[PDB]
Amino acid sequence: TSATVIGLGPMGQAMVRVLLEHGTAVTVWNRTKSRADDVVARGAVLAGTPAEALKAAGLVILSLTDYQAMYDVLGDAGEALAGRVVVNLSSDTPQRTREAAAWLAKRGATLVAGGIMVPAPLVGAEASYVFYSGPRDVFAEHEPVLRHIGRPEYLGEDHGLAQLFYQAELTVFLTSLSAYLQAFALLAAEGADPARLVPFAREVSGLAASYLDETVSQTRARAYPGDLSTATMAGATAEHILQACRDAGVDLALPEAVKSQYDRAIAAGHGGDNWTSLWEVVA
Amino acid sequence: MTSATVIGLGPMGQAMVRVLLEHGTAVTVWNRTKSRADDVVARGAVLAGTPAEALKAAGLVILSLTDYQAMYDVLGDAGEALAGRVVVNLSSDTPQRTREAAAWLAKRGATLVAGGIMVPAPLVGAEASYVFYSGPRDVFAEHEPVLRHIGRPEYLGEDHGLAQLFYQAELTVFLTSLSAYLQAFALLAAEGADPARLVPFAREVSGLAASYLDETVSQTRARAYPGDLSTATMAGATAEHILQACRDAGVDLALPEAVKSQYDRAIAAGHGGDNWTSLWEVVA
Ligand SMILES: NC(=O)c1ccc[n+]([C@@H]2O[C@H](COP(=O)([O-])OP(=O)(O)OC[C@H]3O[C@@H](n4cnc5c(N)ncnc54)[C@H](OP(=O)(O)O)[C@@H]3O)[C@@H](O)[C@H]2O)c1
Ligand SMILES: NC(=O)c1ccc[n+]([C@@H]2O[C@H](COP(=O)([O-])OP(=O)(O)OC[C@H]3O[C@@H](n4cnc5c(N)ncnc54)[C@H](OP(=O)(O)O)[C@@H]3O)[C@@H](O)[C@H]2O)c1
Ligand SMILES: CC(C)(C)C1=NCCc2c1[nH]c1ccccc21
Ligand SMILES: CC(C)(C)C1=NCCc2c1[nH]c1ccccc21
Repeated sequence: TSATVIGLGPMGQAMVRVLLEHGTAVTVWNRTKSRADDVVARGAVLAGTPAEALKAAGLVILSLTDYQAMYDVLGDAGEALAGRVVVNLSSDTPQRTREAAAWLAKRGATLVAGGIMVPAPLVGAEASYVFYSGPRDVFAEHEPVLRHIGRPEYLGEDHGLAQLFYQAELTVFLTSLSAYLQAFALLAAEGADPARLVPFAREVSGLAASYLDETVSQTRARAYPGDLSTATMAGATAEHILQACRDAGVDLALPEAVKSQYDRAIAAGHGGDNWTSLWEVVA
Repeated sequence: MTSATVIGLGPMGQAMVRVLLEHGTAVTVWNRTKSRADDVVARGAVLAGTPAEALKAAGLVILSLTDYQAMYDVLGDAGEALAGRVVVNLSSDTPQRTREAAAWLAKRGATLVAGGIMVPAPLVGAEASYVFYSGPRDVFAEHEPVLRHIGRPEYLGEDHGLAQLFYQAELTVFLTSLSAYLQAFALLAAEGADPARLVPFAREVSGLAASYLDETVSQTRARAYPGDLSTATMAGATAEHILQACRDAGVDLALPEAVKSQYDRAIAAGHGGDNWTSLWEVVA
């Protein structure tokens, strides 16, 4: 089989190296042509233009920073797009993903939206999985090649779905990473060693994740029993974190935001309810 | 035969009282809301009439209150009932206010050991339970054989602020992770998808985040942020996609805006090509 990969960031390069090793014939284009040097040594073919890349295969995988990069790179391709399957594995909003399907469908191209849920060194590892959404039959046709990148997770016909799941996962992932930096900054600022927090940070992350079922259960019921923990109690800590960050001279954005959820839930009369009562503020 | 007081009968105070009783400690309690002692008294706790009495019932006084102000509201009228006591305060507050509370207790001849219990009420006394402690090493060592029943004691050092500092850093991780779960669930629900469907994927990605802890420590200690695997520009684009997706679906923007603003500021300070860890330069 032949595949085209447009975008040779670490994710693009990992996908090329995987599809090559599984004996696919891979055509690449990149904005920065030099970054193709590695995958070309491994027998990827370098296209001169995006439109050239599109002509080299019926399966076109984009790994770009956002969906605007797709418009920037393919806006000029005209009839090179007709009959192509565009598998867009780029971050963007659900609404821009849905717009992109219409856009591509006017130029006679099919969108399959995806999101790869592992970093580049795990692409095509056992851990690797990818959300997909858009037309099932079209996806099914290329699933056999795409699967080398990771366990497909087909979500449905709405192109926005894979993107919604990706953005929901990355809210968890990026916000957690920011919370690690926040926790480390608070220690470092008070002269303690962030290294000493690590084992306890793992513990508390594992603990946080053990609340997922109760969060889903209570929020879908809009029922927030406060017997084990009140928004008043949790909100007090949110203020203690903010004040400790003010005292230590570290950034306030993240703890301000968390405190704001508790303050609005308390002002709204959920002081005696579970922390899940913040759903009444966030949702 | 050992003796202990617990002041504060929220879920954690009660949890701690049942654990101590079940380990054969004599437990005297006081709560602002005397009714909440019903179950622990039925388990052999003694309900003191006043805070002053409860202090005199043991030399080991455990506080489980919402903040350290609650300790002032309750121990203000104590005076010399406080003389010679070990106050193990297991309440959330700032490091600064913990250090202040030590000085304040020492004027009334009482010793502070600050602690932070790192598990919820149901896991108090369970294998997973652990408690940060900081304060005088010899005083703490004296009451540790009773305290360790509540969970594995982690003694951090002499500075009373230390346990409060590690507690606040842990709850930064914990409370922000919970808000992030709400944020993710809100986004699915607003677009008519079922949050229940994200749960196993949300669990997996929390695991993935935690596997970055060592590289985060390494890169921020060095202030060295190689972007070969992930740039702040790429992670920042997604931070903006989250805020834009939430804006589109009518979900609260506060938490995604906080995260997106770290990326904006790191990129504007010239770290666009660096690792996400370069946000250290804006956060620290
Ligand atoms: N890194 C990860 O761990 C990871 C994991 C899962 C998903 N993702 C997602 O996968 C996608 C790719 O990420 P990545 O980290 O591999 O790389 P990235 O740093 O997002 O770069 C991806 C590619 O996009 C190109 N690009 C960006 N804007 C462009 C534009 N306006 N016109 C033309 N080309 C443009 C870059 O070109 P240049 O090469 O010329 O700079 C690069 O080839 C992103 O949507 C990201 O959210 C990343
Ligand atoms: N829930 C958890 O999972 C958990 C886990 C670890 C640590 N913690 C921390 O442990 C402490 C106890 O939390 P919790 O969830 O068990 O309960 P909580 O809802 O904070 O209440 C604890 C106690 O504080 C009392 N209180 C609050 N303000 C007071 C005041 N001004 N004067 C007198 N009493 C006052 C309450 O009295 P009334 O009963 O009269 O209202 C109650 O006995 C907090 O610092 C919390 O951050 C909680
Ligand atoms: C969650 C994961 C691994 C799929 C991922 N997607 C792109 C955002 C991102 C990811 N891994 C990262 C690691 C650092 C910064 C952003 C990262
Ligand atoms: C992290 C843990 C379990 C020790 C904890 N400390 C007090 C804040 C708090 C805790 N667990 C909670 C669960 C819900 C709301 C607040 C919570």
